[PDB]
Amino acid sequence: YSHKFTVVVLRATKVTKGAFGDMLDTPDPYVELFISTTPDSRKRTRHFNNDINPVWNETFEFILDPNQENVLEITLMDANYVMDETLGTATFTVSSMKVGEKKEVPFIFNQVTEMVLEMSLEV
Ligand SMILES: [Ca+2]
Ligand SMILES: [Ca+2]
Repeated sequence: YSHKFTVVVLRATKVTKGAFGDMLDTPDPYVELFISTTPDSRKRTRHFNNDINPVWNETFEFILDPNQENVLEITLMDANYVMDETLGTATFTVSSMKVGEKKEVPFIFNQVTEMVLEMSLEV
């Protein structure tokens, strides 16, 4: 744990679903931040139900060694009441990047889903 890696889940609007999640009400947004290199990078953001235009913009720091396979395994899911439902996940190997600034990654799922993740690398 010697490399400074900061991530910031910005937004995740136009999150599509259908009638499935609409059973109770409009889709239920909820993020799931997962990584592969740290001891146990299994964090997430518990948002709410009925919402296709949420905004977390939460910056979580992660000082870990980039010697392993730093695979930023994020996952935009749907927070249910029994079992979560993944809608669109993302993966980005940060162990090998051009550290020096932030990173506005445009991650659109399907076609209308839009989720921007701002992560800045440093050491
Ligand atoms: Ca709902
Ligand atoms: Ca749900």
